[PDB]
Amino acid sequence: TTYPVLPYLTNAAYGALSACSTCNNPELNIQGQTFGLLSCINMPESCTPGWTFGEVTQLQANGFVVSGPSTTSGQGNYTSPYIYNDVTNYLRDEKNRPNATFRDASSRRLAA
Amino acid sequence: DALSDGFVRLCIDPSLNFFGEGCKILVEGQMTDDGSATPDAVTCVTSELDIIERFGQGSVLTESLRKVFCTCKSGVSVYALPREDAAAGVKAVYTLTIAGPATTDGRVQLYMGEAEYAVDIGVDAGDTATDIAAAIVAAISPDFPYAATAAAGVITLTARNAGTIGNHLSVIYTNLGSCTSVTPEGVTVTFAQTTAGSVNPTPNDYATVVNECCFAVYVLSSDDTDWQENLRDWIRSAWDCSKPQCFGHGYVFNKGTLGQVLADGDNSAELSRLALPTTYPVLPYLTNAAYGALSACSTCNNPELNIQGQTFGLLSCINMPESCTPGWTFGEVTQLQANGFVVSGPSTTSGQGNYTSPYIYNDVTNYLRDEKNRPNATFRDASSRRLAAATGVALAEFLQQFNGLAVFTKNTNIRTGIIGTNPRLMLGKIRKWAQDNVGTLFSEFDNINEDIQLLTDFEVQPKCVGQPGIFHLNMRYRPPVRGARINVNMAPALFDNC
Amino acid sequence: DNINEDIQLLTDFEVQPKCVGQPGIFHLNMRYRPPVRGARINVNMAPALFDNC
Amino acid sequence: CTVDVADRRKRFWTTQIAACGTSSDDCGDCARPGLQLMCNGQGQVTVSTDNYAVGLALNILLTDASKADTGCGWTPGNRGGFWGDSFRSDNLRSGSKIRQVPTRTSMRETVSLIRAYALDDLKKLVTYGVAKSVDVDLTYRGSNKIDMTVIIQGVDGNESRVGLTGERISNAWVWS
Amino acid sequence: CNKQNGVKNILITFTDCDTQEVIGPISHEQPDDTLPTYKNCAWTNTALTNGYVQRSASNATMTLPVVRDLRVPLAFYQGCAQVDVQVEKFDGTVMTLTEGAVVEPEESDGRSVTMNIVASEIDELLPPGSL
Repeated sequence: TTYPVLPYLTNAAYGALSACSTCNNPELNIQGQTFGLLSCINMPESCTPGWTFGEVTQLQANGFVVSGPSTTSGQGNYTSPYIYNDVTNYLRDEKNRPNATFRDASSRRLAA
Repeated sequence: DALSDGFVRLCIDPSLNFFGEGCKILVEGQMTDDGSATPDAVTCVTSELDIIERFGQGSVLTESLRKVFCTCKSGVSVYALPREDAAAGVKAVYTLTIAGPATTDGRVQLYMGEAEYAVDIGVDAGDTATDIAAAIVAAISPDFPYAATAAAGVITLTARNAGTIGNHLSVIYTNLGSCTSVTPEGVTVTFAQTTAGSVNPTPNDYATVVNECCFAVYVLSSDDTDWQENLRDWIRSAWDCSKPQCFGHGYVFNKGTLGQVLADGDNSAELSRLALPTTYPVLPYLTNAAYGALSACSTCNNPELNIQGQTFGLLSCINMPESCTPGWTFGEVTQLQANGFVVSGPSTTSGQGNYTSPYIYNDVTNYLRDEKNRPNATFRDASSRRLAAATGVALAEFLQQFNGLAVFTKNTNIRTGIIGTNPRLMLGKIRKWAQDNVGTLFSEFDNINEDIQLLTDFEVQPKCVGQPGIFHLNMRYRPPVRGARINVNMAPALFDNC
Repeated sequence: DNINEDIQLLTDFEVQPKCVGQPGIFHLNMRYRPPVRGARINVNMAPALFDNC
Repeated sequence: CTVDVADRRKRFWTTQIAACGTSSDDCGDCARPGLQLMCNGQGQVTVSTDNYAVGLALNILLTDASKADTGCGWTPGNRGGFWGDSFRSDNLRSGSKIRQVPTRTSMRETVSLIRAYALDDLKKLVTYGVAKSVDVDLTYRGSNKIDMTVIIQGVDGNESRVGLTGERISNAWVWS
Repeated sequence: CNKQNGVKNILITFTDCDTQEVIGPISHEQPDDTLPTYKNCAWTNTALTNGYVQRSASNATMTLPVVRDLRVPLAFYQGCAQVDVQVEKFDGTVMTLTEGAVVEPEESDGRSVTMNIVASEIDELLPPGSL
């Protein structure tokens, strides 16, 4: 709720990254400090990181992409956000059963 | 610049302090109402020139900060957490009675708190006690944590902060009842302690103030055991297995007689109690903050350095006059060493009077028993804790090359051209990293064959419950050992024979 | 930057549509950068009063 | 008498980082150093005199030294340096030469060259007797970006340690 | 099985010298039946007289005959790049070696290379159970 950056900016940055780094390599997940780094988005530093870890794992469970900071440097300067768990919103299968065949997006690009 | 000549173009970073910003130290304490800082909110302190206007003049925190700055000028960035005074706090009041009139000239010297707040005035013959007291109050340092007033030769020192932190001044070192070569003949003093301490702030809100903002050294400038237990609970939560860690360590003190000190301690493995005798000259939070800041700013990149000894564990910003009795008697010193209590003693043997400087022995944590009540010594040394943190960060940073790497279990036959690996190869690489850091992070080993285990999730969880890609790295290590225990058996031999 | 995909030499027989190319004609695509000069150093000067060898 | 323990030596004006404020140019934010004016209660401004060692390091890095003799020559007015070096007695030059690197391909070699030049120029801090172990940590290759954090190791104004290998810096009164 | 003397896996990680780009760990395959050979002890002895020994200093050595990967330049297998090697035999032993240095290059037709790698120390894994 207290996200500083305008939402559509980080959404479009994530979308472009995932399209300019995977289309020739449809196996790597947009994830981690090196790959899933949204360098064009800059947030101010802060110690209270929006989603508390409980909310973080709760969202990871219900097929949602979560984003955090990448430096948490107290109060010195801007920091770029960073995504965890490049997944899709595929909780349960078509019948009703839970399964993770289409959980992460790289499985989707790989199936295609 | 356009007027420039060459092509190499330097762009100086806006400001200095770069090499710090990785050693944050949080100093916590009370502040007066003069200050302009918002209470109950961590805020950094850059320099020493603006602590009086931010945290009030002569407060408790305004001097903890001063000792943290005096200890080491650079290398760390300090963050003050001011705490407002309690609602029903009653300031502790001391009375100091002076009796004259003087008959011969001389100097009057007093030592309240530490050496920075010492006072020294000149006294002529025929002066009345009222004039002596007026001069004393006119020369008392304004930063002294006691508002001083005078009336008819009686001086009243009222604690600037309401709470039990006003009851730790009971040993003033005068110059008036002796034969020193400067001695107003006919002047005597008396120490009174008329009023007493009060109720203390018990915030317990660390989660909201600082939650994911990791620090390195927490310093507490209060003696209320419940506040220390809240700080211990915070630092212990910071070392959990649930959320990603913000490793830290806290520095508190515990002043009183031997039984009281042994009673204030527990198995808190995250803190470092500082046992102080009943008659300590220095105000306790001052030496506590000096030790905390020295520990915080010498062990930034050297996490194995033990802060104990006359060189590495000296508190240079503290100056005490010696005493008849050595505070803690040797028996009590050993009793305190045993129950994980830090002890500080004077460095030089200088004799009564004769300023000195305390240093620290046994830089140890208050950890003596383990889980399931089985005694240990793993986290006794305060360096073992810092090395545990550093080992964790370094191992987790090394293991990053396996992120997204193709893993081949159940066939362990990576084809020609694939960039994969299998658990045996990962275990080999990790085991080499481990026996590579022997001497900087670990001791030699005991049996590296079964100390380090790498299992795949498919063989830990019950059948058809594991997930692909998950692993399990179980490691068992010992921090680098130091010293020995040689046993001499000296024996002469008059007879000879070769 | 990557000389493997910077220099391309294709034949006219595989650029034009089918039954449109001519024998002998080539197509050389090169992407280059003139020599770079200077740097952009970022100084981060900071003193250190404490000492721990 | 006993009061003595405080040197009567004072410090003159010192150049300071970001004294004149940053200068955004869409590539980043520079510092634009200069002289800091400290105000008083009643008018009466005064130049600041803090951070002496960093002041010398800025005076050294941000001033061009003499160029090397080439067959091409230099314009009479472009050959760098300071004429005031004709009068000093320590037999040295004034300034640095980081901006005189013979640029070349394979930016790793350029990084090593700039390291050598910066370290040779900053050693004058130790030679003057103001620091003891100045050192640089120039490490990057990027496209052209480079980070060059500098550490200026100092002392205090009272010899508090006995039995050192070296010899107290000659100007430990600036506090380094 | 665990009764077959032979090499099962060969992982090589190349580090470019002038760009520090890490490549790998690519698997690899043998050109013929000759196996890679090892030597771990750093100090090497030499006989002196009636029963004594003169001790010299040396490197942890490895000889690796491998088939060049068509995606990696040939010069990477001849001393123009840093290498990290990891060989796993069929009986469970795993020899890892990091920060190697191809010490003696030799002409190769373009397919089969014989790398002579020297390092500070070689690590050995010794199938479960060992004295």
